[PDB]
Amino acid sequence: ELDQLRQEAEQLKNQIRDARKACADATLSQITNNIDPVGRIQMRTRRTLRGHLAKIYAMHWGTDSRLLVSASQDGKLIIWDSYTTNKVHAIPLRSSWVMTCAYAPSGNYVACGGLDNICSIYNLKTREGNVRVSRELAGHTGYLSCCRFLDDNQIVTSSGDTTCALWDIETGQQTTTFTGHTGDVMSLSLAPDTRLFVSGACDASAKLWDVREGMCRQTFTGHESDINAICFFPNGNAFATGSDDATCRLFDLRADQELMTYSHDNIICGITSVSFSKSGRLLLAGYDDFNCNVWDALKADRAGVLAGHDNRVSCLGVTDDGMAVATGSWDSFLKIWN
Amino acid sequence: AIPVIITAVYSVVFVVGLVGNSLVMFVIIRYTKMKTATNIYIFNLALADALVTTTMPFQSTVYLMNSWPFGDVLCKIVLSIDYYNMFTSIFTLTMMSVDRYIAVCHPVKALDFRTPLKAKIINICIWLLSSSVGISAIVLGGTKVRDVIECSLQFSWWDLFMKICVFIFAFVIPVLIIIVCYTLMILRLKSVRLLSGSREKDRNLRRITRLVLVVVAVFVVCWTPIHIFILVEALGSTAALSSYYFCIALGYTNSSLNPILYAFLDENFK
Amino acid sequence: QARKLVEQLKMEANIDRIKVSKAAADLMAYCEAHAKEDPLLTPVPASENPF
Amino acid sequence: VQLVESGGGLVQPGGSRKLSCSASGFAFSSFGMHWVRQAPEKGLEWVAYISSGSGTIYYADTVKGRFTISRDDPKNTLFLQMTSLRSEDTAMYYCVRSIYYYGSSPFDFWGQGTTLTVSSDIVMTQATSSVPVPGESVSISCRSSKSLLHSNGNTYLYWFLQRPGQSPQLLIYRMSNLASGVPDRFSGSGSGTAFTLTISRLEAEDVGVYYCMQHLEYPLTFGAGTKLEL
Amino acid sequence: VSAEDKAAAERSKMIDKNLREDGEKQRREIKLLLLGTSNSGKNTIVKQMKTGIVENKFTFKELTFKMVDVGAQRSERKKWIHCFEGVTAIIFCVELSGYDLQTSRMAASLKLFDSICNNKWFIDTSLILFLNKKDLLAEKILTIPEYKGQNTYEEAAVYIQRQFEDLNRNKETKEIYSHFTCSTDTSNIQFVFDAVTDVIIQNNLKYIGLC
Ligand SMILES: COC(=O)N1CCN(C(=O)Cc2ccc(Cl)c(Cl)c2)[C@H](CN2CCCC2)C1
Repeated sequence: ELDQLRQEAEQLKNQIRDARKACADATLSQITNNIDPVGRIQMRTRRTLRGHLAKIYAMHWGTDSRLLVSASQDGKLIIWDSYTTNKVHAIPLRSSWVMTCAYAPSGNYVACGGLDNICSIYNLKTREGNVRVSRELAGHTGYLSCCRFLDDNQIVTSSGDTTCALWDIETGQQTTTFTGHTGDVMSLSLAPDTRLFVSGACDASAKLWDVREGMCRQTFTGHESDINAICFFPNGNAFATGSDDATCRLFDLRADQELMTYSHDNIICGITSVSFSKSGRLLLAGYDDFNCNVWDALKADRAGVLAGHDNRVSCLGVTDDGMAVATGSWDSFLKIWN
Repeated sequence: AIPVIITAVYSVVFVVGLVGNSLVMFVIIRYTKMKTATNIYIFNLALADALVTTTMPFQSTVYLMNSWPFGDVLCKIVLSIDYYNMFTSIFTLTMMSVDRYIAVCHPVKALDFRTPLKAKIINICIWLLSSSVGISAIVLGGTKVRDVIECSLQFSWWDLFMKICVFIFAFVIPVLIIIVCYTLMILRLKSVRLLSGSREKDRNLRRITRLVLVVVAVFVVCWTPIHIFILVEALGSTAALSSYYFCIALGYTNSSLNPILYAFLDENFK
Repeated sequence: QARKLVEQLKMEANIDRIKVSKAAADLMAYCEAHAKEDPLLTPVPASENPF
Repeated sequence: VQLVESGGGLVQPGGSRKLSCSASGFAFSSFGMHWVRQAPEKGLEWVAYISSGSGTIYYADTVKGRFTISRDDPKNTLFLQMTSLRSEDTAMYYCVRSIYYYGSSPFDFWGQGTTLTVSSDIVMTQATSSVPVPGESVSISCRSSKSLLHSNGNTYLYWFLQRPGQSPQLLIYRMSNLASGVPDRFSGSGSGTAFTLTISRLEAEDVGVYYCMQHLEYPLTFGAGTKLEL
Repeated sequence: VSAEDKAAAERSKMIDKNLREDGEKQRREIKLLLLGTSNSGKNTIVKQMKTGIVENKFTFKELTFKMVDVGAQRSERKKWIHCFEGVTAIIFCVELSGYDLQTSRMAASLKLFDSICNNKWFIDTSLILFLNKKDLLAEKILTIPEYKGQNTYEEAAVYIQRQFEDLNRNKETKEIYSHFTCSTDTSNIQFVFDAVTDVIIQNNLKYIGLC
């Protein structure tokens, strides 16, 4: 009856493992062992940003690398000016229980979402001089954990109903639904060519989806706990995940296996955010131990420590120019570092 | 011999009192500075007590040599500093008592009243109210003369007032309202869970009651004899100077013991 | 169902995988070719730095 | 978006007059507000400015001590008192909304003005006053007295077009950026003290007077204007 | 600093003022989370005061209550329960008519209570415990393995309170406020008032360094 299914599944998963072990001719560390190390990155705070009265759960930079949007629990989406510490906009949210916010590449819209199961799209560059609610996207059963913009009319959302979604903004309808995860999906990252995207979930799994045909192109399984953060390499061929098991792991798409791990014995707390530098050499990860760590992505070394928050670091962001790193935490402050 | 060396209590009470405030200001810079009303109340009380402590040799010299041998401006400045910071310390004790009472017995309105900005404007109003006594001590004071030179409130029925006035506005009203505030606070905490259960909850409640009793007792024992001697020497007519300088020594002992009771017994420092 | 669950995973089973040496070489080449354009590697001078 | 200005009329010299402007269709309290007048046969002239929240109020040198600018945001109205009116105050007054943040477009909307018949600064020089022009390309030059390039890399020049019988409308803000509702055939380019506006493939609704305005420091100064005719 | 930069800074100051004015108003409010079950009576309690998250606001004796219900979340609790780290109190609804009704209702109630009362985020947060179906326990009869007690009224509900209070580990820091619900009168919210008052004093003493 159902005997054939489990046997066939474990057999072809075992041959997937056999092919993966055959393609592991060496490791990243052996090739990168003759690189001069980066050293110590003593990046210091340049701006501190006050005005949030509750804890910050998300931020996202701009393409222009000067504006940034931040979401807090006080029902506030604040659009800042990094250079002058000027509040460009303050958007009151209909629901204060938000975990994600996004900034469109065109600079015309921002996105927000959280426990209300609705992705809200707000319009900035409009008449009447005020930010207005342009779109409400509903159809997810779980909370909205991450959202990223493709274009002014396409968005991608990750939710805690084991699914991802691709929405058309103008019609407000589910263009594509990405299914296959077993646990709740926490993070999301689009490739630079906007054709593929990786998504990390609570089944200790990352999944590479193709946007066009809506098919799970790849599945990577190395972690032991819930994956909370995921980020693409600037190349678009590799990606990096952070989980609750106090480890970051770097995977390749073409090699279809894990490349590197980033861990230390004195860190036992999870990872809330992950990001890369402009060249991808420096992997910045926000931890629960009130600090952000800066690993060398090729050598698995703790290159630097950003220690300026007296609460849980919740969100990270690196500019498209690569000039600065903004860090937001649970102590109602977010800081620019360079 | 003579009971003058026994007034070496004008040293032990002195230096420790300064030390009692010397470690106080560091608490503002080594911990939460002004995020709470209690911290800035402690800071103003410590500053006032240190400025009370500063005028120790200006009385120990008057006791040691039975005259004031300094200038007129020194007499005016020292007496005004003494009166000003005395009233500031008393009113700061009073408003910390009122703040604890408001936090316990009117807790819903304490969500609005117990704002650091409101505490700041109340502290500013307290220092401005004490500025009345400070300025009136500047303008109405001076040094008299008789082979000794004397410093007092030189201007008599006019000295019956500004003695009964400092008694009324500096002793009776603060002690009555701190007694009412603390007894109502204890009566409220008598019927509060996590303090009237079992194990250590009653121990914590009795610790709070002991703190209330000791601060009231320290205030009354360290500000009653000064006022009693002042009234009975303004009204009625060798041992007088000795007893008077034991009394004002106890008045300094209040400034020594005050930052102890209001800073070190506070559980929010560490 | 289980048939679709095994069919999709068998469809993604057969893909062209390059070795880990090619991956490491590509990541090294990408990081080396964009190192001078990374402001977070070396501290930029204050004249050209907006922060 | 509507800015309807009323109160103007004929007044004898030595009088007082109350101008008003009702604002609708936009969040009035978020905008700083400006009064700019134009003489009957001459160019534009800045008069007054009030900030959002009525925090900053600025006047021109020829109206200080006798002009007052105020606002009420619940009633969505802007007000201008004028006292001891001179014959030089005979002008048409325009009420202008402007907002200031990063990437904003100030002086974007201009009201329908109202008439009033009373009977160190940077110099913007627009030397040409009549350029004949069709499907051709035209260029209009403006010049400065001091450089308009601030230390933040932002060149503080604005270009307005006044079609015949119509209020001026914003073409170019900050010397290069093209405003909303404006065709892409307009281009603004300039360096320190020297600026130009290029119109490729001139068509209808291009006839008018073109004004260059600086925004480094109050008082804001316009050029004389350049007229394009068929 | 240029003229437009000065005006932008002035707008930023106005936004700071508006943010402070909103922060004071959100600081005078009280947030409570309903965390019982759909088979417990969460919806009946919120409606007696007069899909997605639901959040109700109502003021009782100069105290605005922000009552949040998260019963429509079919996801892992550990990934969003940290969003309620600093709530004032937890309201937990339990149906007394659940041992002989739909399967494992009482076991689910005790399991959820042991999950929440012993959670790392709610280590000092007091729990308001409502026991529903007070008029239905009297007609339902415990008769269903370790009761060893009689099967009359006015003791089975005491047994249920003892069972729920027995799960309270690490005491002398938090209090369970137990209350039989009366669906007719307003005594539900008064108790919610009183317990919250007992929270604020218990906070305020700490805020004044006396505890
Ligand atoms: C409330 O009872 C009062 O009216 N008192 C206030 C003023 N006091 C003085 O002794 C004035 C004085 C005289 C000479 C000199 Cl050198 C100085 Cl520094 C001060 C007494 C109490 N102070 C002095 C000792 C502790 C605080 C009694």
